[PDB]
Amino acid sequence: SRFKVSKLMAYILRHSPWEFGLEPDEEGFVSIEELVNAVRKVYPWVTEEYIREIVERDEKGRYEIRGNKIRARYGHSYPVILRHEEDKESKVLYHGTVRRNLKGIMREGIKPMKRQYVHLSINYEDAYNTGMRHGEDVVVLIIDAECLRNKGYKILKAGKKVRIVKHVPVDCISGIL
Ligand SMILES: Nc1ncnc2c1ncn2[C@@H]1O[C@H](COP(=O)(O)O)[C@@H](O)[C@H]1O
Ligand SMILES: Nc1ncnc2c1ncn2[C@@H]1O[C@H](COP(=O)(O)O)[C@@H](O)[C@H]1O
Ligand SMILES: [Cl-]
Ligand SMILES: [Cl-]
Ligand SMILES: [Cl-]
Ligand SMILES: [Cl-]
Ligand SMILES: [Cl-]
Ligand SMILES: [Cl-]
Ligand SMILES: [Cl-]
Ligand SMILES: [K+]
Ligand SMILES: [K+]
Ligand SMILES: [K+]
Ligand SMILES: [K+]
Ligand code: NA
Repeated sequence: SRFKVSKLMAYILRHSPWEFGLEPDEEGFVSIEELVNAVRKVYPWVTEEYIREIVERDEKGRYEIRGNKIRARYGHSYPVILRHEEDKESKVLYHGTVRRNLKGIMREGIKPMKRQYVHLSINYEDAYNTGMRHGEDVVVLIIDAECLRNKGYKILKAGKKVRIVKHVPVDCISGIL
């Protein structure tokens, strides 16, 4: 299924390319032909056309293809440089997290923790669902993106809904949901 193959694509492109003999470039790109070869080690019926269809149909915009190169746009667990188009349109964004982080966030802002980018979403439901990944005490922070930009932070379009930024200062958090 698309769900099973996309799950393997995401694992290879974000977390363990070397396991499949792929070496991502500094921006996380690998040869799409080599990704087909890697994926067919699990799912031999997969084709390059299929992988391209998965990219086109992915509801989050998880994947990006440029020429012969394919990458995950966000979510890597290894170091990657992500030079995505700037989001200049959003005025409000959302950050889903858990209540236990509020004390630290309220003093320090939203900080990069292991990855070098803070993850935001244009969609409140998406942020809520993403916060649920860290537990049941979910809170969603409303972020004044215009304020973020005015402070000189560039917000990049990493998916259809995901947005990335270096840091969210406390005074850009307008509310807690
Ligand atoms: N079910 C999940 N629970 C927790 N973290 C996840 C889950 N799925 C993916 N992740 C992590 O969150 C990132 C984004 O997932 P997604 O936005 O669904 O592509 C992944 O690259 C992983 O780092
Ligand atoms: N200052 C902070 N104190 C505590 N937790 C934070 C802080 N800044 C960010 N976080 C959390 O760190 C986590 C990073 O998740 P991810 O960006 O998916 O790796 C999210 O749950 C954030 O809400
Ligand atoms: Cl690996
Ligand atoms: Cl693309
Ligand atoms: Cl990321
Ligand atoms: Cl990049
Ligand atoms: Cl680039
Ligand atoms: Cl979020
Ligand atoms: Cl997550
Ligand atoms: K995609
Ligand atoms: K990648
Ligand atoms: K506090
Ligand atoms: K984050
Ligand atoms: Na997370």
